[PDB]
Amino acid sequence: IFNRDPRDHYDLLQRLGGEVFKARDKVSGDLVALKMVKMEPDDDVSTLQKEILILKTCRHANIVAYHGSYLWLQKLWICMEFCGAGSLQDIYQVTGSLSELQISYVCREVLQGLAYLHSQKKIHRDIKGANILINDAGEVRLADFAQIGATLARRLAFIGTPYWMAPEVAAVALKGCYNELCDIWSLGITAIELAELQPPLFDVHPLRVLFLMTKSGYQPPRLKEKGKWSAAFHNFIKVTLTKSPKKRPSATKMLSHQLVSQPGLNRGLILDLLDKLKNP
Ligand SMILES: Cc1cccc(F)c1-c1cc2c(cnn2-c2ccc(N3CCN(C)CC3)cc2)cc1C#N
Repeated sequence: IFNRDPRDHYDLLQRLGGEVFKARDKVSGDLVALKMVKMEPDDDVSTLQKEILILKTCRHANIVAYHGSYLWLQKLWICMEFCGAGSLQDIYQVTGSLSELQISYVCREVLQGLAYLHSQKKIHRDIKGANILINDAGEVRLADFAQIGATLARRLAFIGTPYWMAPEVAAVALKGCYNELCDIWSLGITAIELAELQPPLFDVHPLRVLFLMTKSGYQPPRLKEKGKWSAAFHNFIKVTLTKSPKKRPSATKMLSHQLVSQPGLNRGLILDLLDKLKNP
């Protein structure tokens, strides 16, 4: 983590949403994304060092490249590879729902990133449309993977108060005790999201959604229209949304599934999508 004004090395161009910036390298000419974070009272950047070193050693085509961080004037600027189409959520809010094939390509590319992340003993944890970014070439990039500020404040005010927590609580509070196969589940939900513009139960209260998942006789969600999709896509959803982690398949096992291993899946499918965005 570097320790100077990133304006020295980069030129700001425009705000995007939520304060992420379009920017260009003054020397290299490469476009970048700068994710900025305010840091007021008693934030410590040195507690994000194990999570930055996870993000730095991630070197894969389907992961957003990390380029370095900048602490300056009580602000943390995280620099990254720019994806000019935004997230799949940004796109589908204009385009409407994705075709099965477009979803199939997305799922394979996401699976490829997850396979890589899992082989390194890393877990993504927040797989959804908003974190699947798309470049102008129609390639698929997973975004950064929480432990800071008002977010880390709120999250623990739930589990307990940190100074009074036991080690077993602490362990759960930081990491969740759960495994890589959680991302496989999250992908299955994302495939429904892309298909239907919302995940299952988006009109239901989040806590009740969580509660029901723990109850006996729980049924994992499904695609709403049966006839719109192939049996292969219905199977992809069945299998990713396996209730038990013990029986849910791995990312590499999922790359053998008909839906993602079928021929003719490539970035052209998303080039159609980005054309549709421009002409909606
Ligand atoms: C996902 C995310 C959540 C929260 C904070 C964040 F910084 C990011 C985030 C956003 C990112 C990138 C890399 N590129 N972009 C990016 C670029 C342009 C656009 N726009 C939207 C409006 N359109 C009209 C044009 C296209 C959207 C997103 C990396 C992260 C990370 N990590």
